[PDB]
Amino acid sequence: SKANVPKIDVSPLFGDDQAAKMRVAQQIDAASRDTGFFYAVNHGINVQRLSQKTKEFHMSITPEEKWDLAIRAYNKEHQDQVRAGYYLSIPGKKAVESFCYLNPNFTPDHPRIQAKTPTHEVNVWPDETKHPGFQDFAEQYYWDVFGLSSALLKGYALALGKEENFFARHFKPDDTLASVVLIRYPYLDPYPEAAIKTAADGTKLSFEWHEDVSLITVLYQSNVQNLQVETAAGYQDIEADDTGYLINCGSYMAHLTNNYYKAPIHRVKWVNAERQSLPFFVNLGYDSVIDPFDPREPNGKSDREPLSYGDYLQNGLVSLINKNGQT
Ligand SMILES: CC(C)[C@@H](NC(=O)[C@H](CS)NC(=O)CCC[C@H](N)C(=O)O)C(=O)O
Ligand SMILES: [Fe+3]
Repeated sequence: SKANVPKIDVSPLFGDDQAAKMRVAQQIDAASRDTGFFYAVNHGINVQRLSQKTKEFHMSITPEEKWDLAIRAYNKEHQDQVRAGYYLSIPGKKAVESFCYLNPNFTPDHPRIQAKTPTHEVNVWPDETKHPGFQDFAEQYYWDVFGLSSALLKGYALALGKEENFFARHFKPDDTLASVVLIRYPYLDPYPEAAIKTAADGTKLSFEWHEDVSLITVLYQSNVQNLQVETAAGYQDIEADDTGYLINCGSYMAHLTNNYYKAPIHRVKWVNAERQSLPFFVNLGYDSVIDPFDPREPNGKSDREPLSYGDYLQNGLVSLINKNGQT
């Protein structure tokens, strides 16, 4: 019934004790070849303050403000907002709602914003007088979770037999396509039946089976159990831990390693409870290309074609919406 999801102390990945880093890399390897999930602990981020500031924002924002920040799927006036902005709930039909923001260095003068390159957008923010300190807190949080994610990527590189900057050299403050999503899953009475899906095995869900669109995913959630992973023994429950970050690989890592580190298939159960789900999707730059390899082969060669991260991301975000629906 419960999935094997280990707790790994990732503090050595921030320092210079190389043998201690290798012992962390082995734990990452073992979890990646088993269920595909682990919890990162002793990460240094103040997650209680993150949860308090996010709750202050979700509970004070008003309908007027949501329409003013809405993405194109909800507001035809905002044609440049495909990824960044507010994703509304549909009272009586869709329960979840969220706020997505991208790299704070994507300003109006950034070269990729000037060129209108797909997947790059300038962030939108609420009024400062109505939400004092929110934008400054949220931009500082992007850089705090970016620093954690860079330490984790050093661990994945060592686990696969590569030098510690193998993935991190493609993950940079000036051009990362990474995103933060602040998701609110509400308590509702009565709960809308159209917002509850049912799986082939009978489980009630909020989001169906999928693989993630990311290199890795770095997730904080409230203490309410909800995720399941598909293993050889069927779907198993992932326990909650509101002091750590839940980590897993996305389908760009599976392509690069020839499915040695699989992107685990997972889904979200329906739970009638007020809770938070705050993912950071670790994406590389638009032109980043890592040549595919195969760790199970002596010469490390694979028969897969190289794919740029920008091409992967644009087609992956669309495929996920077509399969499981607009969020
Ligand atoms: C489990 C969490 C990761 C969360 N799921 C999600 O966030 C789901 C599935 S991984 N993710 C997505 O739909 C992709 C959001 C991408 C984002 N708009 C962006 O432009 O980069 C949830 O709580 O439902
Ligand atoms: Fe997911």
